[PDB]
Amino acid sequence: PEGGQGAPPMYQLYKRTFPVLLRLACDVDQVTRQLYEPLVMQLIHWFTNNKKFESQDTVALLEAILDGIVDPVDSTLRDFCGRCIREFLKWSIKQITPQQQEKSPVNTKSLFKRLYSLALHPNAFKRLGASLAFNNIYREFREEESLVEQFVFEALVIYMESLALAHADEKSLGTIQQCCDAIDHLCRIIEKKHVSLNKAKKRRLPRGFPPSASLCLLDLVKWLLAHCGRPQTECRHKSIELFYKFVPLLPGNRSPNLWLKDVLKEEGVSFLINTFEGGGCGLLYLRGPFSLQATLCWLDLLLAALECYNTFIGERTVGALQVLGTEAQSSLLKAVAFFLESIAMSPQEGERYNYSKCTVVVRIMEFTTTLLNTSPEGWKLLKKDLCNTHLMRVLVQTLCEPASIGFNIGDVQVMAHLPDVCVNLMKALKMSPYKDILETHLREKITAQSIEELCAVNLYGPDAQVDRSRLAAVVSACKQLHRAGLLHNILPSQSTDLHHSVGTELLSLVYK
Amino acid sequence: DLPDIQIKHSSLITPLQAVAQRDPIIAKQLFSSLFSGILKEMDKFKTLSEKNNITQKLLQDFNRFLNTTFSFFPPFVSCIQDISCQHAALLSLDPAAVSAGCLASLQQPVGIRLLEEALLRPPDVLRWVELAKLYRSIGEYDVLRGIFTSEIGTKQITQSALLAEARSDYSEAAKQYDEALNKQDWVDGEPTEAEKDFWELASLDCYNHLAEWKSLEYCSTASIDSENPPDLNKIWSEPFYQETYLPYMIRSKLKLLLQGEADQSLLTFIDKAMHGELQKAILELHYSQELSLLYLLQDDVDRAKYYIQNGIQSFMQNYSSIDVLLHQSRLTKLQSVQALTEIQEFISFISKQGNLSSQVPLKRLLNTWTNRYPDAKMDPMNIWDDIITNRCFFLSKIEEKLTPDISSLIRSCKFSMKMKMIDSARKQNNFSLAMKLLKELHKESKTRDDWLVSWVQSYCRLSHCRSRSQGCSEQVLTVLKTVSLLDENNVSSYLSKNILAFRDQNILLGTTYRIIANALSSEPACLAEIEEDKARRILEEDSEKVIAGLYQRAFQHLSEAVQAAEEAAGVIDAYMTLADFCDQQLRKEEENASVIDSAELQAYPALVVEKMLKALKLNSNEARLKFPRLLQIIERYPEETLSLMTKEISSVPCWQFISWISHMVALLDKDQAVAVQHSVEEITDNYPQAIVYPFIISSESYSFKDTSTGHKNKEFVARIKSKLDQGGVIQDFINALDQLSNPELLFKDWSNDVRAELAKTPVNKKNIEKMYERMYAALGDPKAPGLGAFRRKFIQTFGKEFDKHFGKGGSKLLRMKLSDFNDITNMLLLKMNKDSKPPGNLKECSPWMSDFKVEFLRNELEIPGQYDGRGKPLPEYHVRIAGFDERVTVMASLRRPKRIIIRGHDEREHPFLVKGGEDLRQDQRVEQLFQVMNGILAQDSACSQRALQLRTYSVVPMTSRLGLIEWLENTVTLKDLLLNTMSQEEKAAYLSDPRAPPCEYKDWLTKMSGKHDVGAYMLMYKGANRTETVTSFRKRESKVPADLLKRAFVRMSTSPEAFLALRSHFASSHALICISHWILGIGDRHLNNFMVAMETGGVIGIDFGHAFGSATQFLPVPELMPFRLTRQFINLMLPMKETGLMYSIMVHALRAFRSDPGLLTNTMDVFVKEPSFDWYPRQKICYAKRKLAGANPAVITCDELLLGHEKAPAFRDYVAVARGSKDHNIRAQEPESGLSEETQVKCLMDQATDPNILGRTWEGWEPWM
Amino acid sequence: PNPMFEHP
Ligand SMILES: COc1ccc([C@@H](O)c2cc(-c3ncnc4cc(N5CCOCC5)ccc34)c(F)cc2Cl)nn1
Repeated sequence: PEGGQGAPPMYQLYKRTFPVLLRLACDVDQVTRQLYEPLVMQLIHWFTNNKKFESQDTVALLEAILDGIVDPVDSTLRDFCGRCIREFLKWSIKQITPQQQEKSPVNTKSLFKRLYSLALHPNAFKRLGASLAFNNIYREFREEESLVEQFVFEALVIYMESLALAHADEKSLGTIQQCCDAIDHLCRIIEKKHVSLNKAKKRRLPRGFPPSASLCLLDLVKWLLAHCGRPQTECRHKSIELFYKFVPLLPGNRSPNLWLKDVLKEEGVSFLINTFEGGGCGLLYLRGPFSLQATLCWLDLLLAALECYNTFIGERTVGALQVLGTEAQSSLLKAVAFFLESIAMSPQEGERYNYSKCTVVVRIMEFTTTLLNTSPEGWKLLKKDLCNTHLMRVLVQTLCEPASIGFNIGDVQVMAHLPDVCVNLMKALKMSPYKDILETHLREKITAQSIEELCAVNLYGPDAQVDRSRLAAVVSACKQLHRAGLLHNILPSQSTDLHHSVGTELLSLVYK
Repeated sequence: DLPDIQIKHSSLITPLQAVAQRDPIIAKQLFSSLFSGILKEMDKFKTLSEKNNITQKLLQDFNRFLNTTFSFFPPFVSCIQDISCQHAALLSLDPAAVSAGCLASLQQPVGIRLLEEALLRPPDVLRWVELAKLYRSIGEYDVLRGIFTSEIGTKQITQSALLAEARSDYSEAAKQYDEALNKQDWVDGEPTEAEKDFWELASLDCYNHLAEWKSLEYCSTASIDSENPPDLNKIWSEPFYQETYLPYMIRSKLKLLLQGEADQSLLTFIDKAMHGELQKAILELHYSQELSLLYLLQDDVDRAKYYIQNGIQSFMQNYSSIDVLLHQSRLTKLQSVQALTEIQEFISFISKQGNLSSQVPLKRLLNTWTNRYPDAKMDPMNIWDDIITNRCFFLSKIEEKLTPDISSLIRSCKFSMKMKMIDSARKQNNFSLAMKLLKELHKESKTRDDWLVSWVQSYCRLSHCRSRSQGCSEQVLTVLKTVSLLDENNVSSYLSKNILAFRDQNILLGTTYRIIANALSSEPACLAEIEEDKARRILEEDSEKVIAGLYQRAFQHLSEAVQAAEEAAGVIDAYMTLADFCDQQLRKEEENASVIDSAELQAYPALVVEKMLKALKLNSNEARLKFPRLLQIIERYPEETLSLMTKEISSVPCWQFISWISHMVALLDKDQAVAVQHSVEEITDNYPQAIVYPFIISSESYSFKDTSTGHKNKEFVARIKSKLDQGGVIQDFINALDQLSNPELLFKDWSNDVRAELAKTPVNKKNIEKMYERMYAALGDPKAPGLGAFRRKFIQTFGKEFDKHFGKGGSKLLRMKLSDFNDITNMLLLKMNKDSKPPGNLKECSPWMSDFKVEFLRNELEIPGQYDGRGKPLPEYHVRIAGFDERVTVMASLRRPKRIIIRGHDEREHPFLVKGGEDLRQDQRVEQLFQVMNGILAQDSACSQRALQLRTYSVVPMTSRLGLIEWLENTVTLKDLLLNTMSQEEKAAYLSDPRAPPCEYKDWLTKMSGKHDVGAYMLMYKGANRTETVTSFRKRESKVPADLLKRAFVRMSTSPEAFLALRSHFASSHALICISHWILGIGDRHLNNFMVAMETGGVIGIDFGHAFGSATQFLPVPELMPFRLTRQFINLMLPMKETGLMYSIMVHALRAFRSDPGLLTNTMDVFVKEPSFDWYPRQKICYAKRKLAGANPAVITCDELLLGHEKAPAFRDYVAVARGSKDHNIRAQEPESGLSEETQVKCLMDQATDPNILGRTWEGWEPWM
Repeated sequence: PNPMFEHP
């Protein structure tokens, strides 16, 4: 048949045949798969051809695949269609001539714009599909250079923004893993590309950047410096990792220490507070458990600030004294103390608040251990700002009976890391100039006579509620003390006998 | 590596047959296709005689097939029937056999298709009766109106009985059917045997719906024989008896045994029917459930087990073979599943010995049964009766085999189930059955207290339901028998503590009083005339004080109900039944003047507002539709009870008013603009995109007064203005959207303006100076647009071209003041078109969209046409403007709009339509009126079963003389669909032949009137008489092909049932838009103002330029038709006509519209509050009210024709043609007003289809097609 | 005869 009428335009049949072909290529059955996975692959081969390029049928196939990736429940479709996209790119750059991939919708740039539009989207599945597509095409367009410089920078920042959107999406929907692995794939590409070609060209301008025509690499790290205090947890985390793996591989190979020193000396010290407090610097009802999203959002900002240059002081970049001296005038310690004030206090969102309340206290404890395990010692800037009594009551209530400050027993991974941070904090305080407060605090509720009183007359039987739960918690706390090296400092023996009197009595109790 | 298309036939034939040997549906399609292809091929050779022999043999074979089958395999029967449909030599198959076959296999659509194709190509009364039988089995009483006319040689009583069946009024239907069967004289002729069989079958159906098992049994067995008829083998003889009486005989006798009858006659028949092998197969294949219950009666549990499992197998095998798009066959197949499984559950429960020893299993069973019911309003009462009777029999059995309060425990469950059935029957309008069921249940009602109150409440609401149909002087009687027992004590510890029952008692009492009072208001004393012990009841002076006291007690009970509810959706009904009642009183007193009436109704206006706002606080749509009434109740009571509504509106969800924004922002210039300010202000910040454009049009003209407190009135508007536009993105978006509209059109705009100011008379002050700014600013000095906005690439050429005359225009024409010479203006406008280059042809005609390319957080545009009202907007998912297409195409009109197609952030593509020359506020108000309609349309039960809904597009006015309209996807104009349905030859004949109607009509007008142009109509009306115009029209329309729509629907249908679905949906939608476009009188329904959705077959109305009656009031040639019901539309419905489906749809829609005319009337008040550019507004609303309270359509047409074309050269002929002939048209033989819905639709379609009218209309209207 | 007669 002729081009005019003998060639029947089968666009409509394709629109309804391609999706079922994809669905059938990957469903369950073996024989069906061996029949249809190839058929789909060589369909993609045929439709991505200089003969069939820039044809309505190719557009229909591509739209079918993209609807395949960004979809509800069916899991196998998503990855099979990701493989389909990979084959599509491979054979749409292989069979094509480069000067024809200019305006056709099959163009790689147009496909990437579609991917980006998928990324920035208020649906979790569309973002997951964009991440899967990149996760499948990453091996391409990197073995083909001359376009990495154009939009790798554009893609990375907006995948970061996609991850920032994923922050509020849902609890580990499966899109955080894919988006993080996508930006991971993009990391080891950018970390091998303008090593020797870091030239300020007019590369494709990424979203969120100030308009410019020369954006080689420094704008990216500067943007990181600007807004890595964001309340988007995994986004902020990946951003600070990108900062620390991107401040090298620069002209001069300069150290992050001198980078941050130069930034402070050139833009003022408060640069590292506004960027590290954002909108969190600028609240009584939070004492009671409030369903208001604003409370959770401010908790989020508090945690973002609390972790942002916590990583920077756990590193040797800048010490706490520089960033907490009489130059920032921040709400950092004020907010920390206000938080520590009344954390100890519908249920469905009650636990929602409770978990996010409990995901920060561990961050304060690791923060304090960071402070106490750095060369710039000196409690003067933190003598009684947070390190006062109520921090120690928080420490002792998370050391024993942590289901009092809201730590949910269900969170197995949270309450498995908790003894680690407790022991680390205590063993860092063992060298602290203010250790006696810890001693007194611990003595207040765990001590010898406390043990024997808890060592009631009956411990075995149907009284599993009280005789076998508080005692177990106390035993666990004592094990943490032993790990820290503070068993005797809180529970000393009697000077008369040589054997530890508490140990002897406890052994006798168990044996009898 | 590439697809191996070099493939065998064996690799295609072999798998095709392999599937065909596995799936009955694929086998059916394969056989149909093969058979049709072979019969098509055998046309080439094998000439007439031998091929006729072949087709005769085939027809005999198929008749054989249909008469010999006993297991009506649905794919087989349907294959036979549609193969028959596909060939003209094969159509005359066997109407009786076709009916029996496709009715016994739930394949009615293919049988309907076959019988309608056969009825095409002495009326064939047999085929018509079979078609009616098929349609009736589906429901489709709408179609059963154009079937049973007297012109198919059929008696009137069957028509009356069928329309009695249309409402679930089977008592009257059966009462007329048995009368028909026992009528001996018959002095018109003798009814045919087919019609007699129809009467008997319909009588059996009526005695089925109404559970008279004795009558059903008799009427099923009385036909075969008499004298204790021997239904032992006689039914098996006369094969007609097996599909007619056997199902009903078995059903009646079984349902009669289940309720206690000792009779051992059915069992013997079934025992001796199993001796044969054909009878056993028929009896096990099709019933398998009657057998189960019958053998459960004989306690033969094992045979019941076998038969019920066989029945489940049969259900499965029959259900999976019904084709996927044969809905309502799968529904009726599925409706038996609950009965099947409940028989199975009874067997399992009664078999296992762990049960029926204790009481917990029985209690759980009763609980599950009481929480498991067939659907109300959907499951017909045969299903309900099956479920309930089966459960009662099961409970009886369990009772008598339960030796260890259980009697009361199961009697309670039986009472509850029967009450539930009664409620369902009332909702479905089976009033006779509801009454019957209430009768034999009004003995155990009193043996408890809650039972008594529930019984009386159900009884009284049943009486209310059946009151609506009765006219008057009888409904007062029916509702009066309620108060005599609805007043029972019932406070004996029950209404005292039970709040819900107290509320229900109060609402029912108030409704009864309301009914009595409204009835007596309708007929003032006619009802009280026939009253002996009722005068005391109505009286508890004689003319109006009675009604006043009735309303008083009704209000008392209703308010009591509201306050009781206040201490969900159980309070919404009370709130609304108070608001509507009090507002009804208010409208009633509105059309009269008094003072004591005000003193007695003064409690209402505030009460209505507060209660209805409380309703709006809850998620109510039936109240949100009543919102504009809340604004006329404040404009009428602004000196009192206004701050109350401010308090109520302060706490109502923000989005609950996005629909009525244009209502609100039209009030923020008047004195009571408060009570709205909070809501509009919180909208402006909460959703700063649903308010932008309406506020832009509104603030474009407030013209405040600043007389008492104008300062704050300006302040609120100004703070909103600052609150909005979020910079300048919206404003420059609008501006760029303005500078691609043709500047020449904006130029004739100023031309018409100035020609209406100075060239008429120099008495206008400062208007010339006011307009002085604009014509320099726009299409004037080219520096001005560059200073103001993005300078278009034309205005420099304009100033270069407009310099010789524009020099004097800007120099001395500021005070030109000659006012009698405008020839220079006329020629300068004309030469503006000589060098005009209207098309942009590309998007650089506006260099802001062409280079939009969003790059900053500039408060993204968020493509208009969203915020549809209902629900929280969630602005996050609304589409944002990512860019614009490069190409724009321009639509061929004088106002020359452009349809731009803009790319959203989703990278999808959204077509739109810009016209920057018209104020589209009228198009927006018409569309929101459609929203109001298909809101109230969605409340009527009749209009909800048919799923009647208008289709509406988004009309978004940017500002005055700049609007934006949503373009719906994949819809085509009706004219194009008709044109491309034609073949090339007939397309050429219709377009390019002076015998075609387009040229014939013009030549007719010319040859009789002598005028080659417009105005030939004004003389033509005075010219050719009714006979000549009708003859010309008949001959003219006899020249276009008569089945364009039928071909179009066949070609996109690919199936028999699909064609029926598409045609019925098209007709339903079109009738709906006909009645809707008539209620608010829309003209200019030419062939392009109709879109067809090529995905669903639905019809869409377009271009409401002539919104209210203006094509008959402001046009050279007026339109005298109410809507578009032209030849193609009727021919679509052959062999029926436009008296079946379309007529019934219009009647249902009109009943829904006139059941509460207040909604539309209150909604149309924005036309007078903020009149648009295109006395004037109040008269249109008055006409809409008048043709909505019952009025002859020709009367309103003549009234509008009077108001518009008075003192015309042919005005009197206009009104003569419009009013009718009085011997040919029903519209001329009817009263002026006070007219019924059905008669109004009669007159309406009579006017719509009138060659005396259609033969003389505007040529562009395309009357012939 | 394997009748598609061509090849893409
Ligand atoms: C091939 O299509 C068509 C259709 C009609 C015509 C002329 O009647 C026509 C119609 C208008 C006009 N007016 C008002 N609302 C409209 C709404 C429209 N919608 C909204 C709903 O979705 C479908 C499109 C379309 C057109 C509309 C117009 F301004 C100019 C023309 Cl010349 N010409 N060509």
